[PDB]
Amino acid sequence: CFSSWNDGSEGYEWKSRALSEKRSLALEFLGNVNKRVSIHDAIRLKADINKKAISNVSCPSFFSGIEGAHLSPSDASLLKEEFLCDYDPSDTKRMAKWVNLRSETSDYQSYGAIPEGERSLWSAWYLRNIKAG
Amino acid sequence: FVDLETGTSLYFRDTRDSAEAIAHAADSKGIKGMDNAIDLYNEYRIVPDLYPEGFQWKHKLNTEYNQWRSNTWLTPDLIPKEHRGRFLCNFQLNIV
Amino acid sequence: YLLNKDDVLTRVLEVVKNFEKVDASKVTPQSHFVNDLGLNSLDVVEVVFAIEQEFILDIPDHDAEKIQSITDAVEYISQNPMAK
Amino acid sequence: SLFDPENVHRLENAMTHVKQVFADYVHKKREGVSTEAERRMLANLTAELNLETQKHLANMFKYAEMRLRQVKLEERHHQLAEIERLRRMAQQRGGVKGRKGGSRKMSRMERLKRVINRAVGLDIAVAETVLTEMQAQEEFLQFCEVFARLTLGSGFKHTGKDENLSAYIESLRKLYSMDAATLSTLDVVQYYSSKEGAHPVDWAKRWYERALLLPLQSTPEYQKLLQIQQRDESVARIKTQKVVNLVEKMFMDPKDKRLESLHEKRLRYLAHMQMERQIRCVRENAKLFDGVENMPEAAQCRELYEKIMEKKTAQCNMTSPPERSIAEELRALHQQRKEKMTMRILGIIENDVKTEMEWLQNMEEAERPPLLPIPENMSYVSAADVQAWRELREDDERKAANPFERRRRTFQPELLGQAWSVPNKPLLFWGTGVSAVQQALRHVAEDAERKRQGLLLAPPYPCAENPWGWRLAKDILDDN
Amino acid sequence: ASGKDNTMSDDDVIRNIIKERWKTLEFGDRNAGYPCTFGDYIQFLNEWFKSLDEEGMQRLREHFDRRIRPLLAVMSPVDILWLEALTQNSPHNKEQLQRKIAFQTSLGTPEFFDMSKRLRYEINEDYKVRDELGPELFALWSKAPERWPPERLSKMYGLDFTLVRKILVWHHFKACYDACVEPDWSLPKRLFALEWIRDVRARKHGLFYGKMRFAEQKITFYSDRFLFRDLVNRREASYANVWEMDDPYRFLQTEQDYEDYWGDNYDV
Amino acid sequence: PKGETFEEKNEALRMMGITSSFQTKDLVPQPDRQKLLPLIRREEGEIAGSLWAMDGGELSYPKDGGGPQGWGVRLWRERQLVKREYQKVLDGYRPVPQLSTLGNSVRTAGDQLDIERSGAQTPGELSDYRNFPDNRFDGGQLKPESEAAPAVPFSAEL
Amino acid sequence: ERLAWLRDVWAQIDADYRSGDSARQETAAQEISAALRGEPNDYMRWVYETKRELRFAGPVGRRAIQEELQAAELPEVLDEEVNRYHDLKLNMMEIEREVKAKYGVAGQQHWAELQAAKDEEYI
Amino acid sequence: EKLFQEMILKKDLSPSRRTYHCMIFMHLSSGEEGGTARALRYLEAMERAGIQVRPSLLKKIVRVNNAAGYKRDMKRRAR
Repeated sequence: CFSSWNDGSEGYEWKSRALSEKRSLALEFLGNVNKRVSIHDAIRLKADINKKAISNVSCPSFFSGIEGAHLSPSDASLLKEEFLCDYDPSDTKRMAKWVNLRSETSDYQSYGAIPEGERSLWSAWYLRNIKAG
Repeated sequence: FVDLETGTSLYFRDTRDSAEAIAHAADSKGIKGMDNAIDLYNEYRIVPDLYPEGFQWKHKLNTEYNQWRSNTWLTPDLIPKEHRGRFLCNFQLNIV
Repeated sequence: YLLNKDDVLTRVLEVVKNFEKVDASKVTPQSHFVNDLGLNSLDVVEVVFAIEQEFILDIPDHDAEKIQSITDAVEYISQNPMAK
Repeated sequence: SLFDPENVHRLENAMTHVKQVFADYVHKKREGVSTEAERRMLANLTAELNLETQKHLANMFKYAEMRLRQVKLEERHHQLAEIERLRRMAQQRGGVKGRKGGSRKMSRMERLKRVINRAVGLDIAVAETVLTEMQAQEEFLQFCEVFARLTLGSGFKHTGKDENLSAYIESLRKLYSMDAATLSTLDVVQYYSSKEGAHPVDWAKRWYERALLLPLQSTPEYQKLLQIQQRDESVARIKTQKVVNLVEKMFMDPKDKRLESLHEKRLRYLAHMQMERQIRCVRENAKLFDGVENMPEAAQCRELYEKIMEKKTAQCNMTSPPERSIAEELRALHQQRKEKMTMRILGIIENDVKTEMEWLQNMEEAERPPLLPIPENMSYVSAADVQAWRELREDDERKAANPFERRRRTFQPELLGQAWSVPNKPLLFWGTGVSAVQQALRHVAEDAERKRQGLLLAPPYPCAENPWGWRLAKDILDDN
Repeated sequence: ASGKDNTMSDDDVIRNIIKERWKTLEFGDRNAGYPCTFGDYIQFLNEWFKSLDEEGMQRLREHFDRRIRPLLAVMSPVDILWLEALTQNSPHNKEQLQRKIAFQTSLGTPEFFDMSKRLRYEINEDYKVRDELGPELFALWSKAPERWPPERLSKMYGLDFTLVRKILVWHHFKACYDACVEPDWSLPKRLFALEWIRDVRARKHGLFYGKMRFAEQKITFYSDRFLFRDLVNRREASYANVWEMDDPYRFLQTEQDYEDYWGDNYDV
Repeated sequence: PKGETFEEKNEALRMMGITSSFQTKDLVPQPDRQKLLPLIRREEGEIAGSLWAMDGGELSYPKDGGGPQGWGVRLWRERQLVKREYQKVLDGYRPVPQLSTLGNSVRTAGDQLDIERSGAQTPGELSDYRNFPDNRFDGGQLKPESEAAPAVPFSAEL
Repeated sequence: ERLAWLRDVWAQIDADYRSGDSARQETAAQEISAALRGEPNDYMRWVYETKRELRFAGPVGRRAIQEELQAAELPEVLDEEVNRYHDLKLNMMEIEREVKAKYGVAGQQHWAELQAAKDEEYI
Repeated sequence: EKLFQEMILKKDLSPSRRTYHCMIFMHLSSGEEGGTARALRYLEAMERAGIQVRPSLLKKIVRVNNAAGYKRDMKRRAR
């Protein structure tokens, strides 16, 4: 809920899932030898099958999508921006700061990000971006 | 397993402490402690710290990843205040 | 349609030369396997299998009995119309 | 208020929670196992995020500076478009007044339209013009999409053969040099920043002309509708008493000899965003309605294939010829904008969790075994292959003689060190093996004398005299 | 899949299937679905190396230097232990090695492994200097050496002087050794004449030798202006590199005198 | 004498019946540009060994007995020199190397899929492929550099 | 030149401390109190991180960062400052405090299993 | 040489040390016969007119002559 989103040991059933997901991804990225295999035709086809299977999944929209058919300066600004600007390239980049695109995968996809000194299984390098606020 | 830039000696004197040096190198060896070089004259080596002042981050330590490991006796207050963070060269100890 | 007898003579000349028991100098365009080349009867069965691998068509068991030399082996393949 | 920058430590935390429910939902969509509870949890999270966004719209209008800059740019663009539309309407009204002075009803209608525009605080004529231009552009895009779907059986395939950005900016430069006949880059980027919201058509028109090989400027009616729409839309002491804005003096003059490269980069950026909007809307048309092209009826495909054959015959013939009520609707508009922006948030969250689940499933799919190869015929080079490659073998030997053409041999396979050459003899199977059978006869004779004598081999376990344990593979036919 | 390989040539499709059949190779039992065992592969390597002459061994070592040597220079010993466990394909040894923390944590990272491409490119660049630029320099020096001397070739190609002379000597000795012909021993005496007089000495076993910095104890030519002018006038009247075709070697009017001077008595 | 330039050299090779593989100076291997290879050759020795081998005895390779002269210490010291070069890469003194087959075969399989569908040579091109998803083609192929235009701010007009 | 850039930076803090608004003066007092205690700037951390990401990005991302930040007056930062910031080891107790403040008992169980893995690697 | 003697004889200008070094190194770098015989004439003109003869000039004379030995040998082999 809304009260389960703040800090202070609230929302334990989903905070412990997220903290176990990032550690288990870090343990298989470093300590799993069987994942360092060059890809073959069984991997190349079935990943493209698994690429199209996730793309066939459509998100269930809510009831918001249903529709039918001296002014203030704040009220006239919302009506003028909706009619004159149908596509805004400046606001869609503000979404990238909120969603934080590739949050759990760019920790391992960057070039030279993780140092050699923190390449052990006891090391806590996936907790550097944790800010309590 | 020596490094020809840092792990060599300047003097001719044979102190015959190479067995204790390789024993302490095996003692300081860990999971990645065998990847770096072995210095037989590490007990006589004095590497000056080049960062006495600077930005002191809270989320980060004052130590670095690729730092030369100290001796059993080497403390950072041996070099005095007027010479702290000045020497760009590593020193070697010889006992008279 | 039918392959001429000039090329299939040279085709069956090369596959009999690469047999390890025979020599390359003993083989003539008119020669017998058991008499001239000095071959046991078990590898005469292996001779017609080399013809079944050179010419990919399967020779039947009754027609394999009728061939016993190289002049009959070059004659039987040239009459078979399914050869490429 | 959640999207304010003071609550960001909450915000991404909430996002991870939203991520987690999508982390099961697509999962419980892709196996089809009780996705209703995940949909209900996503609806509750969407209602909470809708309340957060309803507070955060005003909270980011008050605090966030990028939204204020976007609002100022949108207000300046709307004022420029309204000034251009008012100048065109004033020119039309001046022409109508110079043609006939008895225009009292037209003046009353113009006063009523000006009062309605002042009450709405916007130019309704420019809004209806932009709506009509976008509708005609969408109709032209749908017509060209169904024509490319039915005629050639393909859709939109963006590859390197298309019109690049340099050809696009050069085509726009020569187009507006055909329009005005005297121009610079500053006037071009000023016109493109003044328009800045009109949907461009010419790049997709050129791509469909390259795909269909027919002229499209005169034959369809939607192109002519877009063209006629683009036709009808196209003292000193007082200045001393006027205060000078210090913010304007910190910027250079636009007619400065140091700002040419900035204008070129602005032209490239505006052409890039125009081409990206064109690729966006054509890909939207190819994901919305081109999925039905694969499920289309056979009659609509076959008749259009006959039409394409008739067009090819016509092209061959052409080649032969050549040779209390306002506030409720305003609250509805505010709720529409808030639900639109929270759906824009949730779609980006959906794409992020979709690509992260794709990356984790691609991590998972590495350890699976490969495919089984189908059985082929046994590797055999016939005597006809030997006699067919004899001249190539001798030419490869001649090329292996000289060093300058040693690597220019056409047939060069390689093992570890050696280069394979063209074989001069057929490689057989049935003729070989005459020595191993005799060695096996001698070995089974000595092994029968061994079994009658009770002898053991060298110790197959890794003993001291044999450090590598060398074991013969125990075969079931070689049991005794 | 249609979108990945829409249109490519037949050499590309057979290269792709050759690559995919190379990487899908495993070592198990022959009847269990796998093509061969590890010991059969070791027997193939042993009897393949036995069937090579010295040219085949030379090409084998060149293939080691070009491809396998940078990968061995970059990879750690735990990485080649992992590769050995992948060769043997035993579940027992793989399960035994997966228990080790030092085996799993000390695996190599790909950004460090990307130096193998630059090292392989440098080794293949040196082999391209040798095998591809070599015969062109050999032809240009062997047709008209007075028109293209080794210093002209070293200036117009920019490799080195001694490297070009080593390329010429190696190419002539490689052409002689691969044809079962006794090599012309006078060629290092002709390309390294000053180096033959300076460096090549008879060396005894149980003692170390030195090198003379100068031949004579003399006064320098910078000490006086007249000695400086004499050195400059002598250097203008001198060559920089003398070869077999120059005017001091113009008294060799007979090929018998040519083989007498450069053969077996050049040190005398 | 003529033949110092490459046009006269190629004409003389045409008169001798030899088509030159190196027409101009940009097709010259230029061994002075090497940085890691002379550093390896200076300290330890020749990493090739069989580059100069007449009959099979002029090759420089470590001994098979082991110890300080064996293969393990030499490969360890070569790996230390490559580690010094890689530390020079990480601090920005050297450019970032391209993607090798050894580096790609040890990577995460999804990264191998992204590399083989993008055609990226350098990992910087892979970072541009991921951080700009609107840039690629419809088959996952990477678009060139000239087809991207960033937004220039008005604050450069001060 | 860094001292000139710091003068141009702290002119803004002096203007906000002498503006008269409550929020400007409180943020300027926060900046002064952070500078007097020796606490480093987060702007410098962002500058070092974006310089390293400009170094390790490809040419599209490099051109995007260079075109976004051409008008933003950034200090001329050497590569050695970015390498000095990057090569520092992270503090364990600060990470523990952040993981026990951001997350509650789940953070304590995660740190307990982390210390369990540490003592297992010690074995 | 034409502009050199036009500067010396007509305009009566005393040449500097750098333009003496240029006429030295031009005749030294040219592989024709008698180039050093005129470079030593320029050295004598530097000596008897008070122009400074630096040791770096002498080391560069030796280095440039040893470098232009290649051009001298090419112009001798062309004959």
